[PDB]
Amino acid sequence: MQNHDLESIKQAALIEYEVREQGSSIVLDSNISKEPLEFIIGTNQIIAGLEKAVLKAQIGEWEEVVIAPEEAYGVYESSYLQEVPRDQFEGIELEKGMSVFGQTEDNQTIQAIIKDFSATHVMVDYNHPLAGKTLAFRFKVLGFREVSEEE
Repeated sequence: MQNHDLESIKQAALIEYEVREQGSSIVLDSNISKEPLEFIIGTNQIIAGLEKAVLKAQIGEWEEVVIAPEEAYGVYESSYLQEVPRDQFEGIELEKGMSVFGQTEDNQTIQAIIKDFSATHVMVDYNHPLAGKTLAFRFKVLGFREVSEEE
């Protein structure tokens, strides 16, 4: 029960995006300086992290969505094994594929997943700074317009 037009007709939704690093002034790529990108309502050909963002962004409103490296292009993963002595675990039982914890000297405790375990040594998955990092995909919905196959 609404007195509005028949929204059944397809439209050209223009958007613009810029992929920058967090904190750093450098830029990786941009289309904003080049020219905008039109698509039809429903054709989310963009990255999956931005697909869940574009539905929440309104017309004329800037939005900034930080995405992980494994959630954009996946070139350099953050999953590496580390050999740890069972001396660190003498009072706490272990298994393949459990969430384990590790108290650092920095008065903190990281969380990780065990890949293999024996009575001699244990092999735990951790991250490393040689991997990728988080990036800021900024974008805006420029807006949708009706278009025709003539002009």
